[PDB]
Amino acid sequence: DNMFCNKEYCNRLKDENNCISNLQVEDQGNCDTSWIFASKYHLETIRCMKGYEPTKISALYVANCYKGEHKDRCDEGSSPMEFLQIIEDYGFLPAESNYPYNYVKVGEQCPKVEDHWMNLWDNGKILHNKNEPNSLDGKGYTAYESERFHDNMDAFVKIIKTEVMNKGSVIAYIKAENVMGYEFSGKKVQNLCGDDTADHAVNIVGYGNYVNSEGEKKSYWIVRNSWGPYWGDEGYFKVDMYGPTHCHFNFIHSVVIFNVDLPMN
Ligand SMILES: [Ca+2]
Ligand SMILES: [Ca+2]
Ligand SMILES: [Cl-]
Repeated sequence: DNMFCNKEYCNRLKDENNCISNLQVEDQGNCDTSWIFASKYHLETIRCMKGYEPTKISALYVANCYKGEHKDRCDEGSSPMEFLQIIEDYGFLPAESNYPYNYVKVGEQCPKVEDHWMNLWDNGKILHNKNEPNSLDGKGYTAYESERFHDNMDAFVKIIKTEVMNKGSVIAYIKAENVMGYEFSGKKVQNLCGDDTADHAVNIVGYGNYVNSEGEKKSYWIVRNSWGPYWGDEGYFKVDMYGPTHCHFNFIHSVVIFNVDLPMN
């Protein structure tokens, strides 16, 4: 456990027995549903950390079940904030097996929950506790932006490492264009700047130290994508945590963590 994930190196995928290593990469297909895949994976790793089986959440249920005006669920992505609202409104997260994903079904009518379906949110609670001496906590999520940490990136890194260790992952936002280069196939540590904005949710799942092609000691994030297991390096990639020195923007735009109460299994 600790030898696979500590403050200097964390790669749970190298422990074939780890619950988290048994959460296989998924393929969102040709809809903008990464917000669902990354958010649900964060709950899946939290469940693993609390001793539950690596059972997948139905992304399709979350895509299709919502209150209010009709939405454009294939063409337009939403946010981790909305993901939590759907949980609050419905109280039920079916398993993938009960309502499995096909991107062509994103937007269809929300299905009836059948009697035999599993609720992977049973005894879960999103926390809205008001603990800090300010009115801004208790939203159910906490978000950090690399631009706000531009003069203190060591603290941004430490926050993410702590959450990866404790929750198994964080949600991270990137600009999808940035991983579209031919070079993102393969096993090298990528090194590049981000943009002013982001549009695609992924997960940071680990990290480590390495030496770059210029002989400099550096560090990388291990990032999970939702473009299937033939994209990148078996569905994941490594990216330099700091990137080129000239960058105005970090490759990681922002991270989100969910604040939930879930009893140990
Ligand atoms: Ca760019
Ligand atoms: Ca910006
Ligand atoms: Cl749509």
